[PDB]
Amino acid sequence: DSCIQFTRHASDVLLNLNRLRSRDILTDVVIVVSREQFRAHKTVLMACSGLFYSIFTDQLKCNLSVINLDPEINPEGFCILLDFMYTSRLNLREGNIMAVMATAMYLQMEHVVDTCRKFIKASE
Amino acid sequence: DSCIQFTRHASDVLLNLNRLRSRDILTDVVIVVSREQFRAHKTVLMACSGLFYSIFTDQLKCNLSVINLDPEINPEGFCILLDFMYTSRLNLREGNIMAVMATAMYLQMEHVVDTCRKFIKASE
Amino acid sequence: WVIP
Amino acid sequence: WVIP
Ligand SMILES: N#Cc1c(Cl)ncnc1Nc1ccc2c(c1)CC(=O)N2
Ligand SMILES: N#Cc1c(Cl)ncnc1Nc1ccc2c(c1)CC(=O)N2
Ligand SMILES: [Cl-]
Ligand SMILES: [Cl-]
Ligand SMILES: [Cl-]
Ligand SMILES: [Cl-]
Repeated sequence: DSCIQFTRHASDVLLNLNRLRSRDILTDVVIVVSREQFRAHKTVLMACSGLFYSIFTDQLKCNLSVINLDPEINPEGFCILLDFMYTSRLNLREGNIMAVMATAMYLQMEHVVDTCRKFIKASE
Repeated sequence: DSCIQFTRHASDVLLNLNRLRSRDILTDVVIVVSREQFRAHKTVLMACSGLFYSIFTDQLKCNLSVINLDPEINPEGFCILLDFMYTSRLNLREGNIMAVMATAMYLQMEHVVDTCRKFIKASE
Repeated sequence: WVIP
Repeated sequence: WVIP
């Protein structure tokens, strides 16, 4: 086609989706990770995670307002990945890398798994 | 903070949101523009348009599944802007520029209004 | 705005 | 990945 493109558009959309999340506006699911709860938008979760994409395209699970993650999942690891989904920013630190990598593998977030593997390999 | 950032993340999220729209997955509103209907995600509309941001933060309108636009709004102009919201790509042409600009003014999409004004000024 |  |  003969389209023009606004470079910052995708980043501006994501910033606004994060602002809606922070104000709990039109959030339609709560992700339960052991004792912790995280409110989010199903569409953002699906757009970022192979696991959520599978869950919310399921004819029964698409209608659930609560999703319980595997008890082995670390809430802080999930929190870091949820923030990444809404911001493109990953708070990767020596103290959380193992939990973040395990959570990203479970959530099927290949690019996060990739950088975790690379950061781990550099430290050995 | 000491975060790392994945450059293509925002673009990949938007591509997936557009894929969900094309397959009518978790769309929660229909925008009626005279004889035409457009299914979309309320959160994407709010993230792109000052008018939809106002509408879906309203305590009554947030719950509506159908939104009827002003009868003066051109469906093709709306279609072009809806595609832009989900892709960052604007199909701006001599034959549609006036309709696109009027629709963007109504929808409160300042960056689109700006490029329409600039393209019009260059042709006079 | 750019030519993509 | 980059340093933002
Ligand atoms: N929403 C949506 C969606 C669609 Cl529509 N099409 C294709 N993938 C989608 N999302 C999704 C699927 C698999 C993975 C990711 C996202 C990140 C990753 O590492 N794996
Ligand atoms: N969703 C959301 C949203 C939030 Cl949370 N905060 C601030 N603006 C939001 N969206 C929005 C408001 C005004 C305009 C646009 C988008 C594009 C434009 O030209 N005007
Ligand atoms: Cl439920
Ligand atoms: Cl990822
Ligand atoms: Cl309704
Ligand atoms: Cl805009």
